[PDB]
Amino acid sequence: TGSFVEMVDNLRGKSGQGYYVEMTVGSPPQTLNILVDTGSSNFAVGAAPHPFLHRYYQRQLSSTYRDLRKGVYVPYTQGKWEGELGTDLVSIPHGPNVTVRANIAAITESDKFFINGSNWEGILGLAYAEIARPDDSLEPFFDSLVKQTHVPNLFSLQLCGAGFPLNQSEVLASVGGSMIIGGIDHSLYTGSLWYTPIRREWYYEVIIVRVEINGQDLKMDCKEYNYDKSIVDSGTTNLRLPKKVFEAAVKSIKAASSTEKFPDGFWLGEQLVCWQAGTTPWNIFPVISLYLMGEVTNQSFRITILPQQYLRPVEDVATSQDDCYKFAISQSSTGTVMGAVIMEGFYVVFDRARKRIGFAVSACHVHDEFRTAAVEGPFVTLDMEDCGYN
Ligand SMILES: CN(C)c1nc(N2CCCC2)nc2ccccc12
Ligand SMILES: [Cl-]
Repeated sequence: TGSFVEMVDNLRGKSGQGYYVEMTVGSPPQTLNILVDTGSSNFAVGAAPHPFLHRYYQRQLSSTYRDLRKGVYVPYTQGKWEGELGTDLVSIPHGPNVTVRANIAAITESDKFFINGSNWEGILGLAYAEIARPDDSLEPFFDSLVKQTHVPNLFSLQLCGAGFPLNQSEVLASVGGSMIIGGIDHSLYTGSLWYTPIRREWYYEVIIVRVEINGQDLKMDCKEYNYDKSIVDSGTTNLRLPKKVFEAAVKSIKAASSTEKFPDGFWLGEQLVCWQAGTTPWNIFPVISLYLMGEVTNQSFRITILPQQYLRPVEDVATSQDDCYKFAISQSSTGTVMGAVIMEGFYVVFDRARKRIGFAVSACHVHDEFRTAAVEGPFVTLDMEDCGYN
C-alpha cells in the first residue's frame, strides 16, 4: 500500500450510466472519456459519428496510428458494436504517467451500446485475455501496460455513488471515485483489506459461501449463490442474483421493511419509490451480507451493504422536493453479478499478480449516522469449495 495522489478522484459518472476515466489516444493526443469495465477485455473507442457521441477517435489525424487490418464483431446483451482493429499510443492523464502502445478497436457501427447523454465515448475492458474479442491473442490494455512499463500487475477501484440523482452537467462536477493503477491507496479505505481468491482468470470470478439479510441466513446450498458463476463487474448497475436467491432475498427484504408497503413493480426494478426531502426511512430497510471465500483454509469473510447502496437515487421532477429511488437488485441467468451498487460500498482491489480480489470499507460510501458498510472476518465456514459450480 501507499499514496497514489494523482490517481485519486479520477473517475466520474454513476451506477445507472457507468463510471469513466479520461484517456488520450494518438499523436497528437485525442482526449476521450472511457468507461471502466471489469466485466470485459477489449479497449474499444468510438471512431465515427453517432447521435449519442459528441466526439470520437480520428485515426486519420494520428501519426502513431497503425491499422491491424482486421474487423471485430462484439454482440452486447441486446445489440452490438463493430470495430476495425489497430494499435496506437495511449495515456491516462490522471494516471500512472506512462504512455503505452495498445490494441484499440475503432468502433464504426454500434446498436444499443452507447448510452444517450452518458459522456463516455469508449470502453476500457479490464478483464483477462480469455474473454477478449475476436480471441485471446488480442492483448488487453492492462496486460500491455504491465509488460511495457514497471507498473505492478494490479489495479483497484473506488466507486463513489452520490446520495442523490445527478444531471448530465452535474456528473462532470461531482466526483465519481478512483481507479488506482499499479497500487492500493491507503486513504481510500478504513479498517482492513480482506481477500477472496479469483477462481478463474477470465471474468473476475469469485465464490460466495453464505448470504444474510439483517443477520438472518438465507439458508441455501451455496452452489445456488454461484449458480453458473459469480463475478465483480463495474459495467453492471445492479446486484444481480440467480432466480431462487433473488426471490428468497426479496421475500426477506419485504418482511424487514414491512413498516411500509411498496408496489410489485418497485421490487421488479421498474417503479420508483419516493419520500419527502430527507425523510428516507433507511433504518426500516435491512443490511445485506455476502460471505466470500477467504484465502486461508476454512475461513470466509463478510461484506455488508446498506439500503443506501441497493436503492439507487433517480429523480422524477413531479414534486421536485421528494427523494426518489429505484430498487437496484434484479434477476440474472449469469449467476451473481456484484455491480456498482455493491462496489459503491467498498474499495475493491484487483490483485492479478496474486490471483485474488480485496475488499475494504470505502471512505466515500453513502450512509446515515447510525449505520455503515462493513468488511469483517474471519469466519469458520466448512466445505466452501463445494459452493463452486463445477
Ligand atoms: C453502464 N452500463 C449500465 C451500460 N449500459 C449500457 N446501456 C444500457 C442501455 C443501452 C446501453 N451499455 C453498456 C455497454 C457497455 C458497458 C456498460 C454499459
Ligand atoms: Cl443491470
